Amino acid sequence: KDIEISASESKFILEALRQNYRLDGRSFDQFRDVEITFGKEFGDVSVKMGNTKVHCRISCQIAQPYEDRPFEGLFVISTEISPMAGSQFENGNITGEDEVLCSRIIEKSVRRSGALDVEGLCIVAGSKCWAVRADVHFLDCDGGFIDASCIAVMAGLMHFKKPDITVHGEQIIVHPVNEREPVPLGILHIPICVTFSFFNPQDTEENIKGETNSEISIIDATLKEELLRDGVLTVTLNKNREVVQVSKAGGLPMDALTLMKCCHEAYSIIEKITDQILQLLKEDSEKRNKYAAMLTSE
Amino acid sequence: DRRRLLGPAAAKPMAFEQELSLHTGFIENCNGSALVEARSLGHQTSLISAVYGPRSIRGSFTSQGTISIQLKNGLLEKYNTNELKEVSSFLMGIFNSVVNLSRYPKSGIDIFVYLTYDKDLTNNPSQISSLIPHCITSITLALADAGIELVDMAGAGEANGTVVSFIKNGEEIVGFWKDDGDDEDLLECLDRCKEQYNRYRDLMISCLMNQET
Amino acid sequence: MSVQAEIGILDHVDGSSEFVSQDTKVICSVTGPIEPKARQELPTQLALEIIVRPAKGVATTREKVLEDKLRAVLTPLITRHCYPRQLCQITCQILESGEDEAEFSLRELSCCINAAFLALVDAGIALNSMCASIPIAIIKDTSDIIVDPTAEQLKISLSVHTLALEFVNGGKVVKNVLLLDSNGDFNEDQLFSLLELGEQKCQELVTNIRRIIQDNISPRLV
Amino acid sequence: INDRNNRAIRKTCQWYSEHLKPYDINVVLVTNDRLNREAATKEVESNIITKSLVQYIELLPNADDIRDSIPQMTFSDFTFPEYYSTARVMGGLKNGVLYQGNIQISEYNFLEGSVSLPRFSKPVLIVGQKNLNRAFNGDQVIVELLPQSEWKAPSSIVLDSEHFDVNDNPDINTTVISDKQRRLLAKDAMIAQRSKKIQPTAKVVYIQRRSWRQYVGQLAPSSVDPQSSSTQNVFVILMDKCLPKVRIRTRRAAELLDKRIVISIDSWPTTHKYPLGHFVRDLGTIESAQAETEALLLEHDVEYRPFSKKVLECLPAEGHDWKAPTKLDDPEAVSKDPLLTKRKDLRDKLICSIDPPGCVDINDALHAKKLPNGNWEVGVHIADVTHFVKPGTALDAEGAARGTSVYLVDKRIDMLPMLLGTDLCSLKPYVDRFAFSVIWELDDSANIVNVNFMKSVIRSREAFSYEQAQLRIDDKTQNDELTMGMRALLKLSVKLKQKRLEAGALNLASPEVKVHMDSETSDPNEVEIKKLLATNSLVEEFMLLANISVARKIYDAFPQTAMLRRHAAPPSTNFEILNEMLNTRKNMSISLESSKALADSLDRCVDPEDPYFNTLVRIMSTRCMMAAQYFYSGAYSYPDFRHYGLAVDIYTHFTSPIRRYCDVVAHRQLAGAIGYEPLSLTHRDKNKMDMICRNINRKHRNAQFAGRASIEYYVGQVMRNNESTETGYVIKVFNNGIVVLVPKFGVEGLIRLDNLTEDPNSAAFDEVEYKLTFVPTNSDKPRDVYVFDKVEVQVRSVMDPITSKRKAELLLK
Amino acid sequence: MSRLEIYSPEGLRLDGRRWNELRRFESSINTHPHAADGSSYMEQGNNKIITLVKGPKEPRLKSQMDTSKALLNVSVNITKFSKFERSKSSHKNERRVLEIQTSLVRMFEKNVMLNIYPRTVIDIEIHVLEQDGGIMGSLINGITLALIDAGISMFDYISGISVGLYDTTPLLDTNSLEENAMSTVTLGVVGKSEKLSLLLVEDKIPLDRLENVLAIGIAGAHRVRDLMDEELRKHAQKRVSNAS
RNA sequence: UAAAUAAAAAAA
Ligand SMILES: [Mg+2]
Repeated sequence: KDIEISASESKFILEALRQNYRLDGRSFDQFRDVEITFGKEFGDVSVKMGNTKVHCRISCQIAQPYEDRPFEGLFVISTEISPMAGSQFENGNITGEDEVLCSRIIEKSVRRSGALDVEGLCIVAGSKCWAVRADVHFLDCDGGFIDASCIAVMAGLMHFKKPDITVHGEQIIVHPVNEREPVPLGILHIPICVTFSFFNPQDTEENIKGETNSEISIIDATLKEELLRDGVLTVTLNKNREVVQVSKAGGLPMDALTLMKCCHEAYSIIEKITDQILQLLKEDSEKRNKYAAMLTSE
Repeated sequence: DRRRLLGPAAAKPMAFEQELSLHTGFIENCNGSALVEARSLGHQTSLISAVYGPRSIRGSFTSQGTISIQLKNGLLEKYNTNELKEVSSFLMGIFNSVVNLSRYPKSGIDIFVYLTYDKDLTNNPSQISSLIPHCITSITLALADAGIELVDMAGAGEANGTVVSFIKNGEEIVGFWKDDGDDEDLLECLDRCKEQYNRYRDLMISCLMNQET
Repeated sequence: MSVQAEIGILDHVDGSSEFVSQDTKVICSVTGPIEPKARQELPTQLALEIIVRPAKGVATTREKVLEDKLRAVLTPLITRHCYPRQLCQITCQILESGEDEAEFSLRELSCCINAAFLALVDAGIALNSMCASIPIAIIKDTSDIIVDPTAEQLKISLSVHTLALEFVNGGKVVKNVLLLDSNGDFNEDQLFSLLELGEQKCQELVTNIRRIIQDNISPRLV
Repeated sequence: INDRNNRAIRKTCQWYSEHLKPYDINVVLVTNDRLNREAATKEVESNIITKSLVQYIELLPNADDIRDSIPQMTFSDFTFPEYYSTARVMGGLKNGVLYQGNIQISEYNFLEGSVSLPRFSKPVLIVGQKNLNRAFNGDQVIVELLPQSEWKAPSSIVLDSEHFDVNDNPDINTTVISDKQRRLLAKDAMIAQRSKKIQPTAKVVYIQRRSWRQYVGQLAPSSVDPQSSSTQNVFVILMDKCLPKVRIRTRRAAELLDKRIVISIDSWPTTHKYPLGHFVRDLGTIESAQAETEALLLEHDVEYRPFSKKVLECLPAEGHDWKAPTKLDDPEAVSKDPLLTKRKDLRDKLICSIDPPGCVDINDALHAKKLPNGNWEVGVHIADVTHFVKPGTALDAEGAARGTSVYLVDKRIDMLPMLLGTDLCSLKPYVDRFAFSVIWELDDSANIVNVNFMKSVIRSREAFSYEQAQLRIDDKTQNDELTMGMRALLKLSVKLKQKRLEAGALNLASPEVKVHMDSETSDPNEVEIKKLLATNSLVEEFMLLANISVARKIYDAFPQTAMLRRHAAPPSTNFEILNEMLNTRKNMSISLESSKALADSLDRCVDPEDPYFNTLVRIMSTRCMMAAQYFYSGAYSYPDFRHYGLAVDIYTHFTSPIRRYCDVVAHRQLAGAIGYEPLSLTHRDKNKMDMICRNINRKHRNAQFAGRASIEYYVGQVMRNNESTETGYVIKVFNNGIVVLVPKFGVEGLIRLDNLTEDPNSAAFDEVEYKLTFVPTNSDKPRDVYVFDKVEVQVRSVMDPITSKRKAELLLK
Repeated sequence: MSRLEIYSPEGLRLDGRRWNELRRFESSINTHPHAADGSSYMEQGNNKIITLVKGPKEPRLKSQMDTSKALLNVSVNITKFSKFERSKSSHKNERRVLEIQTSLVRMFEKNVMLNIYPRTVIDIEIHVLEQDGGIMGSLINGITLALIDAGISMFDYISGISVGLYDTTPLLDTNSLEENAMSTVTLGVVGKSEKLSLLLVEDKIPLDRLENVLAIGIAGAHRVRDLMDEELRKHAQKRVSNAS
């Protein structure tokens, strides 16, 4: 299945980008506002960017660690696409170019980066370990899937609580949420993912050698803008003033200076997003109990 | 596994006079079928062969037929999948001489052989080689029952791990399988398997006559 | 029977909905009629691609059964002969179980049926009639028939039931019983008392459903 | 490979020698290996100057001044014995061969441990790495006695993991040792060789059960590379002194390097000198005040989470609006709660509560009257907790588990939701409260004629701090009926305390220090001392009276399952060390013949020159005493119900139900005894009772420990912050340190030898004379210190050369 | 059991190299004439890579055919004996490998116009015989050489490089030990330009470092590019001499 | 959910 786009659309949107205009009425460095909604259960988070809707669910179960890593727990991230986000996606297509890329971006941003403290997922060394699972559900698509997913996974992990455990060797009674409160998963850092789309002016005249048409670069492109881009760039940054990961495969060849500018622009966005994410975690944490102060011991 | 139900992955499996019975045409799902049961001493083998074809292949320009054979483990998981493929390759090297391929252009014949059971008794203070002549017997029956033209009746025998398949009344050879055993058994195995062939042949011919009648 | 639903929430799909009963929340999407794969093609009728996604983990054989039962309900509902050699993708993403998924799949199935129907309505696909599904259960001591049981009620149940009926004539005439999935063991008197009280609350639901459909859709029309 | 490497070094010397020939600079190879020396002596290839370490030192011009530092004097490295076979175990058990004991590690030597055994009067010692055989303090262990050739007296050296075998580094062969350790080892061995009073020693062959929980510690900076992000094998020093250090492998060595972390032991195999564990979590920085507290509560296994939502439903629907009924015979009230009919109305009485100044959880109130027959009426009222806390509820279940309230310096940890503790059960002033009241009828000589118990509603006339009550009694201006009763209480208090001491009551002492705020509620000003007023005797004596009357009543009603509290007599062995020194030094002794002789001789342990000495000995006697223990009456026979310390035949805890669980049970048993309600079958089942006592003895102990360690922590920071100078008394003398106890805070510390002198190697230790002789730092004169010596002490930040850590250690002024 | 460091105060690394040394580079063109239209055997350090370019040729399935451009396919076979410790399982389906394959495709889709071979297919088969750090950079160089040998038109060279960072200063061309010790950056450089086809960072990297690290890599990649031109031209001179 | 000779007493 190949989507059909009119030649008229391809000429219109491209010309509009040369006039610094876009369909959804945004800027080039602007990122669509992200809305984060938490469900009743911990680990249930819904991320919304304009029309883009993604849902993440964090779950865990008692499991045994690998032989190679007796002190580390298990952690996996699932991002299987479905025709619900659009008929362009094949059901279970986990080997397609865009799918594998997205899967690899998230993995290198959360798993590989060590955003989650897997060492704190161990109950008894080389015997029993917690197995945290992050399931991302792509409900609908209006672009920015990678950005939506990173926010969804991280917000979920920071939301998530795991039943309190008392361990005495090989026997462990997992206290229920009724008996005692659940324990929040450890976090080392908060990675945020930014997606950049590159374009070509296709214009006859440039006013100056000194100042030139250069390259088109926008942030968080919509579905219509994502099909017309000539280049893809994803940079992951945090509030710790460091680059988590950056993935550029082919596309429109760009200077090292341009990448840095995108990287510096993304840093201002990930700062606002991280603080906002923490805020909505703070508002939901205080939200849960109508009578919590009456509840307290210490 | 999201395809089947494998259960808990943290668990572990359990750790601890020649006689023939031939029946064909008992499966209505395919074009030809066969049941072969053999009991010798403490060792017995029961396998089922299913034949589907000849069915037309769209766009096929082959001037002859195409045979595909696959062995399966019905119950006991003993034989390796790698070894099953090897026998399958051996079996196809046999029936490509037996089956009149010129009769089925642009067509293909799929052959499924289910090794539902084999029972082995070993005393304490190869293996699949013994099943091979029974697989050949089953397929040759299932093909003849299906209506597939065979140039000759294919049969074989197992002598000290040396399997050799015969046609044209033992005058020629359509397959040879030798594993381990002992040397200088060339002349002996050729004579012992030739007797097993002739024995398996007459019972195979009689089988068709019986059921066909 | 205080359910709540929304229609047309997804942008890149021909039709969508979000059905919620108690905890149980299911979002559904429908694209069709569209070009089918060769292996899906039906010479005369419409081909249905039905997908069910669980609230936790990946789709297993459990959801494969949810897809099968949901197929038995949606198939006779759709006027399939209107779309020969064509495809209709129907995807259900269960967002919240509302029940112990390790033991039951009752409420998730009923919510998927109601959501799928609503998504088909939104998509504008030819339907022969209307449809509604409710989960029912029976208590261990009291043996009472509880319509729309909670998760806590299911734990202490002796039998669990999924009932989906086909309605015509302004939601007053039961054309047929699309699906009845009873797991457990039964007594005849309880069954018909269940069907009598069940029909009443179902009829009340349709009336409520009609109200919701008109209230949301009328502002769009002229 | 060893010969190649030696040849490599030799090649380097050969190269350097040839390379530096034009500059007339030779090279000297300092090696103790006989292979390199022989290869150079033969002079086969090139000329290389090879000297051994000792041989090289003897070529320095100043041989004398640096000689003394230098030491003078199929192979398998030592290893721990394998755990005994089960067949061997069951064969030994049947033949009488083996016994198992709970190993308590000594508090200043982590390599000395003891195990109590019935056969033996003193604790059987277990000494050294090998004989300890990988045990941890707490572990259930099986021991075997060693031959008498191996028996030892209590060690005369102090030790921890941080300061033993400090060379070794964990990983996931040849071994060497340090000169002080060597010499220290020689001195210790010599001490062992000559000492009289050796004691039974054993060795660990198996462990019945293990005390590995999650623990708290901080990394050894000396095992960590602070600037490397690689994963690292490293050493964790645990917060408990007794525990051996632990080897863990961690990706975050450098990040965790100034964190107070939590770890868990995974194994301790024969072929590893240290246990292996693994990182669990990071509580935050080592200076963090908050994390130390969370750390403290983990080390003590104390719950402090918000009470389970489940618990809340048990709490009354109307929360803070809850009100004692106006009319006890009110019909709506009587339907909502039928037990009310049996409740007495004691409000007309003049009840007051005497509690500590920041006391919000008030357990009890008292009242007085003069009866027309000349006798006095004295009554005691206690929070009616079991009216609100019902058996089998989630609230009872959380309280039973918690077992006790835990009081930290900056925190109070509640057993019960504070709606109960600080509002509805608290005997608040001016508000009608339910209560359990025992009222006596006694004469002017404070002799009990009769005693009664009941469930009642009372109104608190006034809630006092202790001082206000004393002033109102003293002033002589106020002679109202209430004050006249208060003086009557004090007069009878003197009589009761007199008779009790004559009966053989103990008078131990440990008046710990207190802390005060500035105008700000969290800004601290001063450290002071709480003074015992005559009213304090006044509350304690009537609490004692309440508890004794209650124990007799409930043991009467339930002879098999009564909730009681006993206290064993100390063995003479408990007082062996303390008694001998006093007798030797001053020829003055304390008598173990009875508790009265114990109390009287203790009273007479007086130094006229210094008042404090008597308190020093009193606090040191307290340490010796065996643990008092809750028990159910059916577990022992009557003579074993004995409370030694209190010199009464039967005792229990009744007076504090809100803050202890024992009381809750006693309360139910008393309500059972008086026919107010039937006793829950839970407290009539010996097996459930036995499990309850086990738990609450454990929760009681843990709470005492946590209490003390919070005080020690804050006091430790506070003295340093002040720069203040405070006196200390010497209660222990080892070969390499002393232990001082402080009167103001009453907290012991260890001053280590190399924190007492710039030169340890010249120190004299005498084990008969209990004497340490040394040359102080910042001074030149030899100093003698003995046990019982008044000294002066202070705290400052020392950095250890061996341990790269810079903690704030206790020093001698 | 042993322990090791990264960069000594003497400016020496674990293997003996200093902070700015490229490993031994050997390059080889037309190694498999009877197996592919273009072929290259790469030896960059202990890394050993066979690269085969088969095409442009007829697609095996008409379903997969583009009438505007050629279809470019890349399959990387990391053999089970590439490392010191033989891997039990195959690495073919591994998500890490799928990302690598995808990454390489994205890179060269913009580097070959791929508009002059319509209705054809270019299949690139790669066999990694031995691995020792910077395998991604070596994969890039192997494809570029093999493609040129096949006479397939492209706009410019694409050179791949490996970067190692310790403290203040990164180390050029990292091996497995260094890769294990510290985070690395893999750079795809087009021709002699400053434009990157591939920027790959999988581990944590201080933000201050990258600008300087990039500068070192680009300079080193230029040297690598110069060597490649020398490697092919030198071979041509050698081949001509052999002919003579 | 096992099990000790592991700090007396009072109020917190
Ligand atoms: Mg009080």
